[PDB]
Amino acid sequence: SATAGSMNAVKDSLQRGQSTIDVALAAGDTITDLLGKMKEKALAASDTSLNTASF
Amino acid sequence: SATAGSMNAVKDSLQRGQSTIDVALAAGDTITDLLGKMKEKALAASDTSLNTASF
Repeated sequence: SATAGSMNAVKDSLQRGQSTIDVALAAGDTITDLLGKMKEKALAASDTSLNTASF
Repeated sequence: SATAGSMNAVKDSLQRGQSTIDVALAAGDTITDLLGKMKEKALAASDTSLNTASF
């Protein structure tokens, strides 16, 4: 019975891990969007028809 | 998806190239007209019946 009761702490810990990963995935959404925009900037800046102000 | 989104920069660059060539073709209209008039001047000046003032 004491062993079954200690599984509540195991469940709390696993739920804590799922919450931590959820926050990481939200930040990762932000970061992959930023990286896509950054690739769009670098791709545009490699064109040589740009003037200096656009670059 | 990030690859599809970066095609917008490719399209911007190709449109920029079409604009650059358009300006060159407008200047080329001017220049071919000038060269035709210049050939008309040289052709008239090669006639030896011209007096010095007309030449």
